Amino acid sequence: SRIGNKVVVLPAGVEIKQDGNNITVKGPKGELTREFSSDIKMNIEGNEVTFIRPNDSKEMKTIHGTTRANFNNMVVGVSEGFQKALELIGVGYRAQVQGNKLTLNVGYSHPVEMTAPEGVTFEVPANTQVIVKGINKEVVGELAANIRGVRPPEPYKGKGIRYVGEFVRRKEGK
Amino acid sequence: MKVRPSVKPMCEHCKVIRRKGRVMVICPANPKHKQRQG
Amino acid sequence: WIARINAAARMNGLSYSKLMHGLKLAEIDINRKMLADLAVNDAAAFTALAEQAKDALSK
Amino acid sequence: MRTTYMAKAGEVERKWYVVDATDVPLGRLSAVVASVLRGKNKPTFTPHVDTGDFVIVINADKVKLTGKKATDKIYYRHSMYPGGLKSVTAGELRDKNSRRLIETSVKGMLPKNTLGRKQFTKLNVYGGAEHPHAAQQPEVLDITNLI
Amino acid sequence: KGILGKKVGMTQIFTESGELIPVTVVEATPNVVLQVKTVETDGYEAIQVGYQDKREVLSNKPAKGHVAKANTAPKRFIKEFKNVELGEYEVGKEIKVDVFQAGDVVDVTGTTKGKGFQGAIKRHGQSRGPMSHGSRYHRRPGSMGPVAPNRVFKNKRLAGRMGGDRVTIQNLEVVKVDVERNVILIKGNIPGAKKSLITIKSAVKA
RNA sequence: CACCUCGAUGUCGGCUCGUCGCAUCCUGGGGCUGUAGUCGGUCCCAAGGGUUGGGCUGUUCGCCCAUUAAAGCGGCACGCGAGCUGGGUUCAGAACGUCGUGAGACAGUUCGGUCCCUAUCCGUCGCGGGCGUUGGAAAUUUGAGAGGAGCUGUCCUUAGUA
RNA sequence: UAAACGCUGAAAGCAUCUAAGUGUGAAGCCCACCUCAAGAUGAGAUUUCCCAUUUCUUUAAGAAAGUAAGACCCCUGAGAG
Ligand SMILES: [K+]
Ligand SMILES: [K+]
Ligand SMILES: [K+]
Ligand SMILES: [K+]
Ligand SMILES: [K+]
Ligand SMILES: [K+]
Ligand SMILES: [K+]
Ligand SMILES: [K+]
Ligand SMILES: [K+]
Ligand SMILES: [Mg+2]
Ligand SMILES: [Mg+2]
Ligand SMILES: [Mg+2]
Ligand SMILES: [Mg+2]
Ligand SMILES: [Mg+2]
Ligand SMILES: [Mg+2]
Ligand SMILES: [Mg+2]
Ligand SMILES: [Mg+2]
Ligand SMILES: [Mg+2]
Ligand SMILES: [Mg+2]
Ligand SMILES: [Mg+2]
Ligand SMILES: [Zn+2]
Repeated sequence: SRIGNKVVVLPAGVEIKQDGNNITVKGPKGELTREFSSDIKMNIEGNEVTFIRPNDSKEMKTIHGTTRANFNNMVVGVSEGFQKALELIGVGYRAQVQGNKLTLNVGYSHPVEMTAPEGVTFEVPANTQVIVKGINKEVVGELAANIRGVRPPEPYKGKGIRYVGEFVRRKEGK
Repeated sequence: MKVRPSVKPMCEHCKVIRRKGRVMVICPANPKHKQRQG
Repeated sequence: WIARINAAARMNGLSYSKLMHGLKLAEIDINRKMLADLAVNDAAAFTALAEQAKDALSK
Repeated sequence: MRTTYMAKAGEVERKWYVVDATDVPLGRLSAVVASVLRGKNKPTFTPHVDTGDFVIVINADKVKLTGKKATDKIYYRHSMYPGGLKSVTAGELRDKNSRRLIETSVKGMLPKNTLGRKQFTKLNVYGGAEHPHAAQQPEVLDITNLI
Repeated sequence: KGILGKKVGMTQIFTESGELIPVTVVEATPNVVLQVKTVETDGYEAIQVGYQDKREVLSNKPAKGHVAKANTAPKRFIKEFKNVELGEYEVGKEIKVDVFQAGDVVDVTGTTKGKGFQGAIKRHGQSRGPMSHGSRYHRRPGSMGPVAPNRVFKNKRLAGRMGGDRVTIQNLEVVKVDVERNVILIKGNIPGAKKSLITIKSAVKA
């Protein structure tokens, strides 16, 4: 029952490069790098990676778990990437993507224009469905949150942008 | 957000946590249970 | 005198408190006026006194 | 007998030291530097005359602020106009003007008199590792053991 | 963009559509770039500009030497312009009113007319005291402050010399430019007495 | 309570001038809502600016009229009388009710009634002289630091849309 | 940056705005706009001008005495007072 002790595998052909800090991961989706802590020691197998903490102090446990999760997310992003799926709901709400530019008409007097960073892209399979797809989970989450915040859900009628499947309490406004 | 000196869980879903040195009660069920110590 | 003796003792690898403790152990009764005079003028003699103090402290 | 030595202005030779502030707590750096500037490190110390040495502080931008001082230690100053209180955090001063940070810390420790102000003028602080006072042939002053 | 001129005076002009607007006539005999300052030599970028040719007997050998580089007669007024493109300017270059066009929005700087020693009522627009009902308090500057400080706070405004200050009016409109007469007509009124120095610059706010 | 002041520390209100605190009246940001919307309620952050003209009364206060985005609460000797006023309160006159046998007095009212001072020092607002800034001069300048400014309505359109 | 809201994230397999990491966010803070400002004795910077004289003392950062560049006295005045 410990993320820090739980091992990390390397499916497909993901590669990892070590360095005093700034551990790097490479694979089909792309590359990633994070300045991992110098205290948690990483052991590498042909396909399995493990993290060990020097002791059992509060700080070592905390940093151990965080680093293991961070490395795991780096590998999983490089392998499969990440995606946030947003489902905008409204009478005339719609979305459309031109390249790395996303235009949202969500009831405001003006459209809302959003720009993806180089590591992220917008799919927009439909006019009411958006998908932020990237490699870095943090970047994907931040972009998805910004899109959602452009017009967050409201309780009475459900209008607004929602993460696909997120629960939305609805009040029975009179 | 109820800002008060006494922050306690109001229902079984309320969870007491600490953010930036302040005691906070965050409840996924009822937003009215959102409390901060202050 | 104490400040000057402190400076000289530090240059000799010793704090004023340690120096005076060592001198008392070594039975040296030279007072602070004379010690400050040696520190400013006769650095060699002051070093000899400091060495005796360090020897006494070691013992 | 009244034979105690009293230094004369101009007879004592003031040296030049270089102090690297990298990761040294601000206060401890200031304390050792203040003693040197006053001349407390030399036997010829005479309270009513200046006998300390010049100090060149380098890497001021890397001085260390333990705890939450970086954002919570506040330097105030009043313009003497009503409501003319200005404040700036120690962290902001370190990032933008670290020379002032070191100088203010050292000013607080030197005496508040004519001799103290003159002794302060012998202080030179430079964020970064290089200074223009090579002509004075300053020598390094390790302080790892002094702090 | 900037220029130095002399506040000739005020008149009014009929625009198209028949509207009537007040204009200030500012004459600017071609200014000359006397020096170019750079980060290399001075640490900041700007151009020194001279205006209003001066009689030689009114100039000094050091002043003549300074203007010799630009190869022009001594100038009465000299000022530095910042936020300009140094590449476009060189010592000896001339600046004419044609640098501006009608409809430009500019900031005009001048030195306010001096009123001399003035009381608080005029100088700071403070309220008089009652003129009757037994009042012996008409044009005085009010209370100096509360008791507790045992002093007077700074900025307790009082009588003193009024005017003669550097004042900038922002967003004035260049109504017209006459290159033949080196005249700029600026909508409105600008600080300074007639024949005083005036500095026109492209509005910073714009 | 009686610690400074009785070889005097001037008392209410108003005027002039403000300045500060935030427990915020408006404007700004936000959480919750028994928040559909327009309005709100409550709480959190926020003191940058602004926060009125009259009738009555000596008044503060308060009621009223008419506005405003708002008409905040307080400290500063209930700020500010060597800056002003002096209507009220505490002198001498006179009168009413009342008490007293009385002179008189208030458990109360009413009419009338001297507000002195040439700024020495600090402080504040302006303006010069001297010297310094390390050869002597003429100009132009960077900006350590400081001050100023900081408010807000209504209408139109988006849209009679959500 | 405040309140507030996060993203990722363990301690605590979950959850979690935080511990590390990372973001949005106010008429408020630092700028931005205006003015003063190197007596900022830390007295800054740039351009230009004058030129190394004379006499006596003493090696003196000596003294004085003519000046140079320049400034002022004095005088006519105002856009200044
Ligand atoms: K008394
Ligand atoms: K609210
Ligand atoms: K405020
Ligand atoms: K009235
Ligand atoms: K007040
Ligand atoms: K009076
Ligand atoms: K008084
Ligand atoms: K005094
Ligand atoms: K100067
Ligand atoms: Mg309770
Ligand atoms: Mg009035
Ligand atoms: Mg005082
Ligand atoms: Mg008693
Ligand atoms: Mg007395
Ligand atoms: Mg508050
Ligand atoms: Mg009072
Ligand atoms: Mg008074
Ligand atoms: Mg009777
Ligand atoms: Mg009574
Ligand atoms: Mg009468
Ligand atoms: Zn709950």
